[PDB]
Amino acid sequence: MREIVHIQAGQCGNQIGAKFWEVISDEHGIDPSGNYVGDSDLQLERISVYYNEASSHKYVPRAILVDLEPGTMDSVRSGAFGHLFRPDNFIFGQSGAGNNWAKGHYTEGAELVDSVLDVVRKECENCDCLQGFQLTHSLGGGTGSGMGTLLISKVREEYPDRIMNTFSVVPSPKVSDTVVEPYNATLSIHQLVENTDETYCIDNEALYDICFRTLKLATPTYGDLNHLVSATMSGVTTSLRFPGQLNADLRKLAVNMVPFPRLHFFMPGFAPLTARGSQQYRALTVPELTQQMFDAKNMMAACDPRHGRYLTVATVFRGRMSMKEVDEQMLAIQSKNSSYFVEWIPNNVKVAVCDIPPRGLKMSSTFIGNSTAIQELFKRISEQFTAMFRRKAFLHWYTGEGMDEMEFTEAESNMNDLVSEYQQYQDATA
Amino acid sequence: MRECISIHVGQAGVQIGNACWELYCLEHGIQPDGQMPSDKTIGGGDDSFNTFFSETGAGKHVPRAVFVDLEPTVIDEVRTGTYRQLFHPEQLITGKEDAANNYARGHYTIGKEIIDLVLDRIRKLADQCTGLQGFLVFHSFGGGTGSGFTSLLMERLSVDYGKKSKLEFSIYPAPQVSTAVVEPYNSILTTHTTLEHSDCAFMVDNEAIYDICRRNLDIERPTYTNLNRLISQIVSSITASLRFDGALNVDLTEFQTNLVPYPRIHFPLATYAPVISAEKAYHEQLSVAEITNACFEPANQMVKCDPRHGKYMACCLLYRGDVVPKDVNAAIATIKTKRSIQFVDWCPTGFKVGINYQPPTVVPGGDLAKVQRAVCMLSNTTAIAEAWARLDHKFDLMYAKRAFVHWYVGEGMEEGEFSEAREDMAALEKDYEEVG
Ligand SMILES: COc1ccc(C[C@@H]2NC(=O)/C=C\C[C@@H]([C@H](C)[C@H]3O[C@@H]3c3ccccc3)OC(=O)[C@H](CC(C)C)OC(=O)C(C)(C)CNC2=O)cc1Cl
Ligand SMILES: Nc1nc2c(ncn2[C@@H]2O[C@H](COP(=O)(O)OP(=O)(O)OP(=O)(O)O)[C@@H](O)[C@H]2O)c(=O)[nH]1
Ligand SMILES: Nc1nc2c(ncn2[C@@H]2O[C@H](COP(=O)(O)OP(=O)(O)O)[C@@H](O)[C@H]2O)c(=O)[nH]1
Repeated sequence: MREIVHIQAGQCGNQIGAKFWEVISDEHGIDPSGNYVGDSDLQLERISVYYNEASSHKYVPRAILVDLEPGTMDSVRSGAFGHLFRPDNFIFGQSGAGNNWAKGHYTEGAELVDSVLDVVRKECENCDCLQGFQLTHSLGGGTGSGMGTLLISKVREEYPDRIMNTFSVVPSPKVSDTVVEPYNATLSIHQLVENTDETYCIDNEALYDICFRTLKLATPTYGDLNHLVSATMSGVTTSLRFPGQLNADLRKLAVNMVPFPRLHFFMPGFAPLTARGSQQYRALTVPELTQQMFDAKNMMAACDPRHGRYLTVATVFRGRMSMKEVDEQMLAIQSKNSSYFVEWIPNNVKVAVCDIPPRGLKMSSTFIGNSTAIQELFKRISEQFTAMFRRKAFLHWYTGEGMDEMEFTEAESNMNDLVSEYQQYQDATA
Repeated sequence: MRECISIHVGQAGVQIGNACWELYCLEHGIQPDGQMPSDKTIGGGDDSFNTFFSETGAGKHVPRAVFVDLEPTVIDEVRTGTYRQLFHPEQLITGKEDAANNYARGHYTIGKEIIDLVLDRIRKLADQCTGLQGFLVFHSFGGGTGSGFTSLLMERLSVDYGKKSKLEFSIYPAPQVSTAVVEPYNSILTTHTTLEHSDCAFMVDNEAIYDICRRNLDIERPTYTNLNRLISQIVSSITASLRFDGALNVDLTEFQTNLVPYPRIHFPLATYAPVISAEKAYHEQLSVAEITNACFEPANQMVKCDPRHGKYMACCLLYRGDVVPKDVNAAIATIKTKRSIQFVDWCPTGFKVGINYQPPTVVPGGDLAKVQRAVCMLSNTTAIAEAWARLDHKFDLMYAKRAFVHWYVGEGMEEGEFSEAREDMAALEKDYEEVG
């Protein structure tokens, strides 16, 4: 395919995406020194998707990391595989990016959008053709939500043709020090719905819930959850990274997946839930993967899909596997759950098969759905926002920073209309 | 790397500043001849004590503060007190005639002819600064100089510097040491014209300080050296956060963020616990759990109001010496006994703690003695409406029959100002009462 440009925002983005780069780089078998270790061509069939050659025809990841809190550069260059990146895009701010919008959205950051467009165009010059973008960020704080929406709009202006994809992390009361989050989340998704092509709801509420109620870890840190999300988003990327029969692409994924012109929020899931292990593992086999793919406590959104409907479905299986067996159980799952799925698009539950095992697990898969259950998450966020908003709170910060009340009101109008749209498409008929 | 400027207005303000600056000397080991052996005597600083002392090439550590008085009766005393050599050649402000308990005289007649000099002094001091956070002004609601001139100063500052914040320390004057009867008009007329240019203001009630000194200090005659010393100790304890070194609550901006939800609600209430009686050598020992247990008692707060009737916003804390955060967590668990505690539904809760690894400093030859641990809870309660209601009762009584009104009208004020300020304070107390 054509090349992909990766964009990384804020502390959360930098950490999550650095771990993701590590995960796939191990998967594609590339050394920290850029040395080559892979033992087959099937590893480098789609290495050009991300990695670019060096002067020594040494493959280098192509990504950009953005933030304003200048303490992140050393965090980048202190990870295990951190020094992997080109010493040209470690461009950051110098005076902090306190979690206030219109500071990174209007006040500043808008002064460095020239810098970020300069760097992204500079490294897409070496890109023979452009496929799309990978913005990783979270919905809280300026560097993060505000910069992410600003970047999305800017590149949408400059590149109206290609695709625009992003990963969303929604901060939650369960693990959050600050409290100015719901304002950030709603102000973000308002830009996000109307300005991107597809987005992944990598939630924290469901993440914490499952990690504490089954994985039962004492202190969910930026280490554990970083590992979880890096693994899952690697699993999502595999389908493009691998050659598959369901030989899907970003534009193809949009066309196949996108049901409405404003409902492009996915629910990345993973069947074999995995903590920080040492040995190979305790063994898992096919029917276990079948069951745990679509359980109630394995996704990344605190919702039970049996209370809703799927617009579409998608999966990407891993490891040496019986394709006929897989098709048999999938046919049964689409047979024994007739009401579970929408009647608007038959032949929606698509399936693919991959070969390279995950670097640590034998037989796994990667669930990338598109449900009508996401209304629960959006309703949650909007309700907490308006609870913080019915009486003013810190809102003087925003108003004195540049917004007005009308922008907040219209953001809520847009979100509640979106929830109405999801409700409507969730209660269709024949 | 972040400068700070303070300023003293009025007799109460200048006396408090006198009582505070020598405490500030003591804390860092600064002495009227001190040199703080770890410095180069040429700007040796940029630590958290640089925010006040802009030390010169003479190794002097001159401060950043000026004192205001409409008629020299206390500013002279600091000019010829103890730390005489500690101030510049006539950097201070001296007048010729006080506002004499008349808000109007300082707000329209006298100060409106002296203010420009004060602003020139403030600007000239600020020029030597590089990274000023904001101002910390000391005044009182009692007289007309420390009140009318303060409100006028607020207007002038907000005109010339609106971006920067400016924390406030105020006194809610009490009948006990009442040196007038026209205080309530000044108080309403100052709180009404303070909001639009205020950001966060602390009131310390001379009723409360008087009660504390008479009860738990074994003093029956609280001069302006006893209550003054106690308030200086409280102020030093509260500002120690920015003063000594880095922890919770570094900056005035951070004060606002973690304290004030709603710009019409920005009067935080400060509580204390260690009230060491006197030179009494031996009573018993002390525990950190004990002092944090005591910091909830209504008798031990800087302003009289019983908070078992209302809800808190953000109950910060500070500590001196003997770190033990597990004991602090136990303290939170204990105070969770929900007998007299509350929080507000909308926003979650945080008991942010910052530790100073220096034992609290004490007045050497004063009514106290050195201890090892200290703590001060700045609970932004909703109960702070008691003071406003109490003062509103008296203002309404006096305005019933238009008493004393001429002494304000005949000086450059209109009759409608009183009514509109009363209505505005009514709106303010409504804004407190509705939260819940
Ligand atoms: C009702 O009173 C309350 C008071 C406090 C609390 C919890 C209290 N609150 C907050 O400030 C949370 C969001 C308000 C934003 C506001 C809305 C954004 O514009 C900010 C801004 C940033 C920089 C410059 C100018 C403006 O501020 C902050 O995030 C700042 C970060 C900066 C100052 C380092 O502080 C923190 O992040 C803290 C203090 C470490 C996070 N923690 C808390 O325990 C709860 C209640 Cl209910
Ligand atoms: N220093 C100090 N002042 C106090 C105390 N209690 C009350 N005051 C106030 O001290 C004030 C005297 O200073 P101002 O208010 O400026 O008096 P003024 O008449 O405006 O002008 P000056 O007397 O020249 O200062 C009165 O308003 C009292 O309410 C206390 O314990 N210490
Ligand atoms: N660093 C980090 N933050 C996360 C993660 N998952 C959720 N978050 C939340 O994302 C928010 C961090 O926002 P951030 O990007 O730091 O805003 P910034 O201060 O403007 O950079 C916090 O609410 C975190 O709780 C994670 O894996 N890593």
